[PDB]
Amino acid sequence: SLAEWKLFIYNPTTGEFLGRTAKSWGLILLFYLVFYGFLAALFSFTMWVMLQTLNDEVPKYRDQIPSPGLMVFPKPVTALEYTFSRSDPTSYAGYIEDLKKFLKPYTLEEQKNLTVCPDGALFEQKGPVYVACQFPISLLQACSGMNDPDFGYSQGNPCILVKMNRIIGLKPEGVPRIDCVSKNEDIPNVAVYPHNGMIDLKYFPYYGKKLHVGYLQPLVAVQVSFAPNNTGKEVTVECKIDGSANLKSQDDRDKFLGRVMFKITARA
Amino acid sequence: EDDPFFYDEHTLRKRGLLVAAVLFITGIIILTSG
Amino acid sequence: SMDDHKLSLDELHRKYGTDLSRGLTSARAAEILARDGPNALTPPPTTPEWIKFCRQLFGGFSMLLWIGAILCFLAYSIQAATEEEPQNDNLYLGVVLSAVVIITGCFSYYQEAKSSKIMESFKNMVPQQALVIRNGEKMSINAEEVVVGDLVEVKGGDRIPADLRIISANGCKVDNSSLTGESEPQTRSPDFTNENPLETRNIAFFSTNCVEGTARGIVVYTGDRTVMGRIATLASGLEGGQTPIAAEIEHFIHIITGVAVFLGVSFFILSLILEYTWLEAVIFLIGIIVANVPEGLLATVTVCLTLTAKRMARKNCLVKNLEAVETLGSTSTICSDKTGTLTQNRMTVAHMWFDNQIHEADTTENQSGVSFDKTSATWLALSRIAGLCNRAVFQANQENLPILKRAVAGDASESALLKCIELCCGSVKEMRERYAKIVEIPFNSTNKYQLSIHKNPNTSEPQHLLVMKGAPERILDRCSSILLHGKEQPLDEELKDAFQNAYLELGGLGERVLGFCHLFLPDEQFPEGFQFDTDDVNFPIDNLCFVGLISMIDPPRAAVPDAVGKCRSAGIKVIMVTGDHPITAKAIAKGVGIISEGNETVEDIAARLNIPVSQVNPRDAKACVVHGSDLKDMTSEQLDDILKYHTEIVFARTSPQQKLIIVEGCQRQGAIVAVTGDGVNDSPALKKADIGVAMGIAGSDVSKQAADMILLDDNFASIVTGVEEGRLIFDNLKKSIAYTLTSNIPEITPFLIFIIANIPLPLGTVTILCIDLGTDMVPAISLAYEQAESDIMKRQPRNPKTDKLVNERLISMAYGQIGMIQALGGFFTYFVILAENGFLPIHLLGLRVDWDDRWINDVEDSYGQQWTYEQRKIVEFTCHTAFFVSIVVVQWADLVICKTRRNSVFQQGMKNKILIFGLFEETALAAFLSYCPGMGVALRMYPLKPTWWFCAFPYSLLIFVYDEVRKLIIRRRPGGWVEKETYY
Ligand SMILES: CCCCCCCC/C=C/CCCCCCCC(=O)OC[C@H](COP(=O)(O)OCC[N+](C)(C)C)OC(=O)CCCCCCC/C=C/CCCCCCCC
Ligand SMILES: CCCCCCCC/C=C/CCCCCCCC(=O)OC[C@H](COP(=O)(O)OCC[N+](C)(C)C)OC(=O)CCCCCCC/C=C/CCCCCCCC
Ligand SMILES: CCCCCCCC/C=C\CCCCCCCC(=O)O[C@H](COC(=O)CCCCCCC/C=C/CCCCCCCC)COP(=O)(O)OCC[N+](C)(C)C
Ligand SMILES: CC(C)CCC[C@@H](C)[C@H]1CC[C@H]2[C@@H]3CC=C4C[C@@H](O)CC[C@]4(C)[C@H]3CC[C@]12C
Ligand SMILES: CC(C)CCC[C@@H](C)[C@H]1CC[C@H]2[C@@H]3CC=C4C[C@@H](O)CC[C@]4(C)[C@H]3CC[C@]12C
Ligand SMILES: CC(C)CCC[C@@H](C)[C@H]1CC[C@H]2[C@@H]3CC=C4C[C@@H](O)CC[C@]4(C)[C@H]3CC[C@]12C
Ligand code: ALF
Ligand SMILES: [K+]
Ligand SMILES: [K+]
Ligand SMILES: [K+]
Ligand SMILES: [Mg+2]
Repeated sequence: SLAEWKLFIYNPTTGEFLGRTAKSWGLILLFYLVFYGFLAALFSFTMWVMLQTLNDEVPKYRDQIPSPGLMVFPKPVTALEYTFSRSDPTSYAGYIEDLKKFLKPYTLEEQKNLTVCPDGALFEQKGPVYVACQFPISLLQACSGMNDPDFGYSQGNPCILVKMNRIIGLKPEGVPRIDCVSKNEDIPNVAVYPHNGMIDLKYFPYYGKKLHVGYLQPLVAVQVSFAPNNTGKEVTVECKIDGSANLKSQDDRDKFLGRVMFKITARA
Repeated sequence: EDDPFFYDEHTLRKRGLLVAAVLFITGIIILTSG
Repeated sequence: SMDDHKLSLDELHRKYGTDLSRGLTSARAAEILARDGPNALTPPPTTPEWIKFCRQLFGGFSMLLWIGAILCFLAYSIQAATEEEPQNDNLYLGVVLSAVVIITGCFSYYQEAKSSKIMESFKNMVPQQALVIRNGEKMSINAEEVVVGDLVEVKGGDRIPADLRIISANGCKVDNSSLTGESEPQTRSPDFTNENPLETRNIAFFSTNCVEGTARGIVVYTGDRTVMGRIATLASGLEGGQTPIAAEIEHFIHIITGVAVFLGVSFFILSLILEYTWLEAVIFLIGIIVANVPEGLLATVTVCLTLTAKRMARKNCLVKNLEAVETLGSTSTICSDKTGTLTQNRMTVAHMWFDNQIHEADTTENQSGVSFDKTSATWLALSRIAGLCNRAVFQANQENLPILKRAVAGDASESALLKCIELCCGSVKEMRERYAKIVEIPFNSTNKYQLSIHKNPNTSEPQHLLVMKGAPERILDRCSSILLHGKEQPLDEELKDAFQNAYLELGGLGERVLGFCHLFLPDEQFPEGFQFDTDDVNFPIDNLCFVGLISMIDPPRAAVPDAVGKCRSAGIKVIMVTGDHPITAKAIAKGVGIISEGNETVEDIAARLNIPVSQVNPRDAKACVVHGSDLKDMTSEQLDDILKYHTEIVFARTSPQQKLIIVEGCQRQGAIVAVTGDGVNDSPALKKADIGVAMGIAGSDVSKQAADMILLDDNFASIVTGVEEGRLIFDNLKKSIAYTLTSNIPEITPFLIFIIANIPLPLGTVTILCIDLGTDMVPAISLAYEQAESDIMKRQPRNPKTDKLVNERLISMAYGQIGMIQALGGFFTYFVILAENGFLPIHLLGLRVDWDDRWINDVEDSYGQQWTYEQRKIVEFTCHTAFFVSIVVVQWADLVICKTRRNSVFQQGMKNKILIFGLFEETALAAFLSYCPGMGVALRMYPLKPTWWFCAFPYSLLIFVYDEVRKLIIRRRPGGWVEKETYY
């Protein structure tokens, strides 16, 4: 029941604040300020020296990212599950907003300054100009904004974009493509629109964000059709790469290395 | 011919385990010296 | 108090209702036994061993780790109930934290006092059978059935069953060493002798043994009511309390627990404010708790204590309680017993006076000293008389022993003379064979001398000689000549004055003096065949030839004076507490160095100034001898004055409770008190003392059961060795604690930077556990094998109030300078790993939300590449492994700089082979954890590129150079600002 800490702080004798006087506090704080300033200066110098040894165009190591992953767009709110209603425009508004923002560079208006490249041939560019092939949005028919502002939504046929992760200097072998099949036995119709997946080789290799300015990665658009009266919800569709032995898709630890699985739910 | 996306992880493991064994044996030798 | 010796013979019988000779009726005795209870002591209840473990499992760090394990289990349950696909990482982390708590509890259980068996040792002194007069018949009964107020007969080696009011005795003598610590027999008579029942002659005490004679007594106390029963109850109920090392441990535990709780609560509220989910906040809290708690510190402290206890066990110094290895080093006052502790507990010839000169003999037990001159005819005569007038003889079947270490059946002075004669000249058995006894006269109370008649040495039949021994001041009254250098010289007044001066000189040394004289038969007037057996013969014994004086004392042990001097030089105040008489106590105190030359008591000052002791100021005396009677009625404040104003203090004639009072008074002045003793009367003091030390050979069972440390070889220099080891282990514990604490900052800072700057996590909880329970164990333990930087026996004892084991200067260094440099090195390594893989440091800011999202598998780096969750997670786990390796690399230089506190590594050197092995083992373990296949799934350790090992090299060198320069700045300008701030 004794307040010994009352005299510990603001001690009337000698003016000891927590056992140290005003001068002692000032000296110790000045020492710690100078010490931490010197430490920060040394840390910053060492960081600058390290960054001066790095390449601004290609990362030093690429052995931790040897094969591309497979990802869907847009990213749903939770757990990569697409949930919306046909009748309520505000249920799927975010998906359409994201798709319009993503597909703006792919419209012919923006990519009119790009170059046309022959199909089916790997496009290696040793030169310093590093031109970028153009990906016309017409390949994603019925899943582009040109034909209909609602990307299949408001009709019961949502459109979802599937893209392969960009890797610098990766040259796929064979004929890369992405196939998507419904996991359920009900097998609602899924339509990969550029024929098959058909990841054409002229978009590879990726040369980096710095060098290969204006790059547009190939896109695959999947459309999941539903009946008018029958919702056909809780449909699960899995996509994977099955054209290149260079691009692995059977990894057990990584469920997204070369493949992607997502669920679509439709209402009304 | 160098290839990106590949690193000799197995040789790295051999050399690291060899260095660890050499260090442990040196520590044992220094500890029990006489 | 509560004395029955005042009662007369008739009054005593009517008070207890016992007949004079018939004893007590059997039915009445049974009734008293039913009403009073058995004649036995009641041991106190004992705590079960599983209760002690449960208490140890609730420490300050143990509570934090229990909370961490509970949070791990809660996180696993939440994860399961949310996503239905749990990862068994938090479950395993909680199990591992629980195992760490259990193992730390086991370590703390080992590093704990193991109780005492004092009551068992006391019960071992209760006799199995007691002779009690009941219904007028001698009947042997169990001593537990003895009741209050019945006749008890004890004779010749029978232990006293209860407290007896002796009403008749036939030459009864008892050994009261259980009450006073002195083995000298005391005569028991029915008559009232002393007001104090402790010194009265008509009271026989339980736990003593009647060495000779018979006695009849009335039981006045039984069981716990007896004098020694109360002492046993007091000793068992006492505890030593909290050791200094335990207080220091709990202090730094409080400090670290407060820091951990503050950081944890502050950053948990911060995480909640930043809209973290419950799982993420719980994971962050678990990481902070694990990073803040030193998981291996307490076990390291226990291992260091065990190592220094096993170091002293090689010097015949058994440590019973592991915490006692530091108490001796922290000790500022030693309260030492005299008999058997400072002395050898054996009567020994010390000084002799022949040829008008004092001769000093070698009183050491090993006989390593120099002796007197044996080339004198009068010395030969003196040795003959001394060793031939004895009745005591050596016991059989002990010839394969040192002479001084053989039991002798006889008086203490007789045995001293016998052993002295054996050491000096020949054998007493052969000398008695040469001179055959024909008649003897034993010692008598009114006689004061012993004389014997035997054959002459000169082979002449008519000649004979009569050897005599007795009191010195009465022997010369029967002498008329003194033998000088083998020549018979008549008595001189100047020679009588010299004899008196020598008698005072030897008597003033606390030594008892005996005279010796022999008379040769003058002529044929007494023929050889004359029968001397005729009692009361008309042959007065007079005009004898005096030879010399021999003085006997209980001598100090060989190492005691030097050890006392060294302890006093180390700033330790040595107090003498003994149950012997003041004169012998003061003599031994002067001999062993308790009272140094030039210091005088108030009585000595008054005697020198020829004034009564009342008119002399007590402040002029720096030494004092306090008697038990004066101490009995002395208040607490008066006792405090004695312990404060006197540097040389001697307490004499103290009861076992008064030793406890003295120890409590010394402890009241804020002192760590060591008590060294060997008797059952020291047991309460040994229990109450901060550390109790007992002698091995000399100590009784109770004393070594009540002690914390036992000197197995009875070497008193082991006390000096123990204080030096205690100071050294205190310093080395500071070094080890600093080394263990400074690596907390590299584990704490990554979590704070994670929550503040939203960068991917630089360090995982598993890696933090791998640092503490792993690579930091052997290096921290290796600080225990560190030698003293300077002479630690020159510094004064540390102030427990002020000199703390862990203070703000240790925290300053460890948590503000070295830890921060280590954290910067680890963060530099982390940024190097992430930048070499595509994520530049500017890109990492704010990336934590997307990095940790399991469903975002296109996270983009600074070069435009897109990463899945697993790929960037492998990169992050490689960063964790590299951060671990960087902590090890900076801990290299941390170990090197923690090796010393003031000296440079260049002056001190690198002769600590345990520390070099610690560095090598730490590095080898780090490399094995990084590169062993299968560690990526077990602990999420991944192999590092060879260049990534050298990222923390600049910061390790910076640590080394910084602390070397700081130690240099400390050595110069000793009172400077740097030392006041950083010298812990
Ligand atoms: C990754 C992040 C890691 C973060 C780590 C943070 C570590 C925080 C730990 C703090 C604990 C510090 C104390 C540790 C030791 C406590 C026990 C102890 O052994 O402690 C002794 C003193 C009692 O001293 P005494 O009375 O015996 O002194 C006598 C005069 N002597 C000082 C010359 C001797 O207890 C004290 O010092 C207690 C002092 C406590 C100070 C804590 C607050 C520090 C904040 C400073 C900022 C400035 C605020 C005030 C500004 C005032 C401006 C004028
Ligand atoms: C050192 C400094 C200390 C500072 C203070 C520290 C305080 C720490 C206290 C933390 C308690 C926090 C409050 C309790 C948890 C939050 C309350 C709650 O609302 O939580 C409901 C849970 C979790 O849901 P959520 O809110 O995360 O979901 C949100 C949806 N999201 C996450 C997917 C976005 O519902 C579930 O899923 C699970 C349903 C229940 C199942 C588990 C039963 C609970 C019992 C746990 C005890 C386990 C002990 C095991 C001991 C074994 C010994 C051998
Ligand atoms: C940037 C890279 C990382 C930086 C780490 C920074 C910390 C270590 C740096 C420097 C420490 C140098 C220590 C010099 C000691 C000799 C002083 C002296 O001269 O003592 C000499 C004796 O020594 C010795 O026989 C033992 C020498 C042992 C050398 C050990 C070498 C290995 C140590 C490695 C530690 C470095 C970290 C490696 C970690 C493990 C990796 C596998 C001279 O004494 P004396 O016999 O004449 O006197 C005796 C009489 N008396 C004292 C009374 C005057
Ligand atoms: C003491 C102060 C001045 C530091 C001086 C030494 C500095 C310049 C040296 C020592 C250790 C070196 C680092 C060691 C490891 C790597 C990883 C690799 O990518 C090469 C560069 C880098 C990042 C080095 C940069 C330069 C470096 C930091
Ligand atoms: C990452 C960096 C910036 C963290 C900074 C931590 C600083 C503010 C903390 C950590 C350790 C703390 C020090 C710990 C010990 C002492 C000794 C005390 O008598 C005065 C306060 C003082 C000197 C503290 C000052 C504040 C301190 C230096
Ligand atoms: C400079 C002194 C004080 C200490 C030096 C420690 C050095 C010699 C030791 C400690 C750890 C060791 C490294 C451990 C692991 C590897 C990975 C292996 O694939 C190449 C060797 C390499 C890189 C070792 C090189 C030597 C090494 C760096
Ligand atoms: F042995 Al003691 F008083 F000297 F009990
Ligand atoms: K820790
Ligand atoms: K004790
Ligand atoms: K630690
Ligand atoms: Mg004794």
